[PDB]
Amino acid sequence: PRLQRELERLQAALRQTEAREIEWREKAQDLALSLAQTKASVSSLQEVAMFLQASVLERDSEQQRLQDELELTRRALEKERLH
Amino acid sequence: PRLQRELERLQAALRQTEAREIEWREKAQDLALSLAQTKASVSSLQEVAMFLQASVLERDSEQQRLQDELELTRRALEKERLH
Amino acid sequence: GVQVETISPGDGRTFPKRGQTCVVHYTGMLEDGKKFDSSRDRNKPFKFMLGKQEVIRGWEEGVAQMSVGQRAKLTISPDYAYGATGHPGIIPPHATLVFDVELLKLE
Amino acid sequence: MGVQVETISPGDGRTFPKRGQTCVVHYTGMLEDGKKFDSSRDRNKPFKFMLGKQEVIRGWEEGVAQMSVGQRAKLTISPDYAYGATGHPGIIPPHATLVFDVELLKLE
Ligand SMILES: CC[C@H](Cc1ccccc1)[C@@H]1/C=C/C/C=C/C[C@@H](C)[C@H](O)[C@@H](C)[C@@H]2CC[C@@H](C)[C@@](O)(O2)C(=O)C(=O)N2CCCC[C@H]2C(=O)O1
Ligand SMILES: CC[C@H](Cc1ccccc1)[C@@H]1/C=C/C/C=C/C[C@@H](C)[C@H](O)[C@@H](C)[C@@H]2CC[C@@H](C)[C@@](O)(O2)C(=O)C(=O)N2CCCC[C@H]2C(=O)O1
Ligand SMILES: [Mg+2]
Repeated sequence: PRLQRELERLQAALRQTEAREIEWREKAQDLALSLAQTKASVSSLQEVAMFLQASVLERDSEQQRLQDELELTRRALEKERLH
Repeated sequence: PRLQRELERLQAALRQTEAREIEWREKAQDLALSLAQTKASVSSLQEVAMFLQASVLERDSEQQRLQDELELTRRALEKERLH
Repeated sequence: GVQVETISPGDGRTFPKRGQTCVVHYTGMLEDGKKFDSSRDRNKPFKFMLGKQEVIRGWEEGVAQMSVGQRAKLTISPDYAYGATGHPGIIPPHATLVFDVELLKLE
Repeated sequence: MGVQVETISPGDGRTFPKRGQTCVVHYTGMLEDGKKFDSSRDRNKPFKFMLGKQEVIRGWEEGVAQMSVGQRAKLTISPDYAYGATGHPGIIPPHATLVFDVELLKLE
């Protein structure tokens, strides 16, 4: 008699929970896409940094040769100014 | 009975759906926390890249002045070998 | 290539030469106006030396056409920016970029 | 209060980098508890820097300079020789002592 009523109540409680499950799943799926894109961003910035450091190294290699050539040319100028 | 089967079926469906909701809720919370942390590492790497580019620029400015000094030293050496 | 359109006029006579440091503020956007980077958000003017290939080709060509004080829109096709690869999470493959650039000074 | 160098595998004991030389290395960077924050090995790509050009943290400059070609070593670096009070949010926390597993592959 009264058991027909409670079965309908629990059906409506199940629909409500089913709706909540979907809201949390979708929220989670959206956050998962943001994270993957943000993780991709980290990898790309790392590789940008790797390039910038390779550039610093290339500059310092060139700076090394210029410092040597300047030192020798200064030495030769001092030798000439004596004689 | 008739309703005891449907009551057992509604109990099982509700608890299984609730458990799934709880897992999605937890996943969404953990992904949000992980996203915030990855976003901080993105900012930090941006600042590392900013620094490395400032380092490249500084090397390029120094190369320019080193080259200029080398040129002035060469002109001076050449003038000593004439005058 | 790169297209240069004037937002706000500069002095119309002080253009950057190779080996000069350009000091700018910029906002970088995709073709729909979605921002991906900005020096203004950091309150930190960006600096680079013209002609040393420190920046993308579209900037090398675009900024050299600007005079001190000028604010300009640079629309940069992917061959003058990041091409077929882009930068995952930041710049899609084959993206046209829009930069709002202001040339603040030269040093 | 500096950097400590503990040999994992010995080098040739003869070829030491000079300032101005490019060091080619592999490294794994870890926090004090052993949590990995970076690795050139995971990238399959040796890392290069020139010694004596202020390109790296002081703990590296001092530690790698003590290594010979072929040597693998553990560098334990105090915060003052690394990233200090500020660290790098999301990667290196405040006042982090760092441990680098470093191998000197060659000089160029
Ligand atoms: C991918 C960075 C790229 C590397 C490169 C250098 C030389 C030739 C070709 C490429 C080169 C780098 C230069 C020097 C380093 C600057 C470091 C800090 C200030 C930047 O915020 C970096 C971290 C990000 C990386 C991703 C980029 C999409 C962009 O967001 O810059 C960006 O706005 C951009 O597209 N920028 C930054 C502002 C100038 C225009 C353009 C550029 O040329 O970038
Ligand atoms: C914050 C990076 C720091 C900036 C700096 C430069 C000169 C003097 C003082 C500091 C300097 C930079 C060097 C040259 C750039 C190299 C670029 C690529 C290979 C690195 O993966 C960068 C993107 C990350 C940044 C965050 C760091 C926590 C660390 O993960 O490197 C790292 O492992 C480290 O602690 N590294 C990288 C390998 C050598 C040891 C040490 C270091 O000295 O780094
Ligand atoms: Mg030197």
